[PDB]
Amino acid sequence: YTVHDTDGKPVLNNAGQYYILPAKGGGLGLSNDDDGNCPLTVSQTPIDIPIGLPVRFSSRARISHITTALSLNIEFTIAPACAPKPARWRIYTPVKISDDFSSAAPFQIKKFEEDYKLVYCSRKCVDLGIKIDNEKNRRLVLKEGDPFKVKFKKVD
Amino acid sequence: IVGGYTCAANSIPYQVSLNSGSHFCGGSLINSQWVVSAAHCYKSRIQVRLGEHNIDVLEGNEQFINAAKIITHPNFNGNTLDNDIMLIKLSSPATLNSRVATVSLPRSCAAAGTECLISGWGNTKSSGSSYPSLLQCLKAPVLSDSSCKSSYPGQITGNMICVGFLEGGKDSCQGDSGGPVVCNGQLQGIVSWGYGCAQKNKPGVYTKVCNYVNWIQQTIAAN
Ligand SMILES: [Ca+2]
Repeated sequence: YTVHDTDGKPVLNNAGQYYILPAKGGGLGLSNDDDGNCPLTVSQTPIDIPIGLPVRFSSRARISHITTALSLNIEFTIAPACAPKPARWRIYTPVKISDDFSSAAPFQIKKFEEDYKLVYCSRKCVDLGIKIDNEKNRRLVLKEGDPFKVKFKKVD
Repeated sequence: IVGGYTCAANSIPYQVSLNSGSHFCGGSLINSQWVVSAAHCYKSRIQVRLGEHNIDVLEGNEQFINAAKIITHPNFNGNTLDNDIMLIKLSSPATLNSRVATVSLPRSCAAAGTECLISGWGNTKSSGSSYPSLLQCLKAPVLSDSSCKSSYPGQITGNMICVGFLEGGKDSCQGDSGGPVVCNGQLQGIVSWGYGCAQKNKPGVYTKVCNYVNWIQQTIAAN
């Protein structure tokens, strides 16, 4: 299926910027978890607001927007000045950001009831879920069967 | 299309826009009832728009016809994008005229260096995003099998060719998928994929149409 944003418009492929928000904690961003100095681990912001770090979704296929059948890379388009460039997602085993060339595209978006979830694939895929259900350890990690239900709010 | 030019109106009369509420992919008219596109452009609901030049303005040469049959190649693989080809049968035949016309299937594979025309309403920028109202055109050479496979180690099957510039600049891009590469009055390519658009050593990769002539002719005849 075609993946839509919260305004009903199709989510763009390798273009635009979206917060990944809970379908109802705030939107995904980064937090520091055995990463040294910089927040390098994908986390849901603790505070209950529809905001996060903006994300861009990317398939090498030259369709204008994102479908549930596409293989994706995902990167934060904006991040702390210390973070790597690009701030590309890669892998409880958590999701962190990195530079390394790795030409994989292991993420997809899938329908999840009325909204979506994110999966990680090797096409055998596993659900990406919320590690701990608290303030500061709500890290995005691999978690079969407990997917984090998300929607996509386009940034202006 | 990055590094291209705005095509003269209806000068690519075989180009279609695949529309599911907005433009998302291109296609090529190969006879009055059938369009060829990319298989990753597959949806259960597609409207085909022929005769278009400005896709956001009704100018008077448009024909809007719903897709009836929507058939991906049986061996399409969505992860590798091998056999990335699809046929659409229109629910009524297009009216053929100077602005809506057919493009011939290939009578053989194109040599390295053959010049092609590539067109679409995809992104016109290599950094950031810009989606044009007007159809964009690009003239580009078919690249050697050697250059192609060098640019994308492990990812080029015998059903893929590269077209464009190792130096980047000029390339197709997101929103151009499924569209035509036409070289000497033949369809030799379908927009398929790349790393980014218009980056150095990352040329456009295109479905090698000459491999599928028989698949196409047979699918038409059986439907
Ligand atoms: Ca128009």
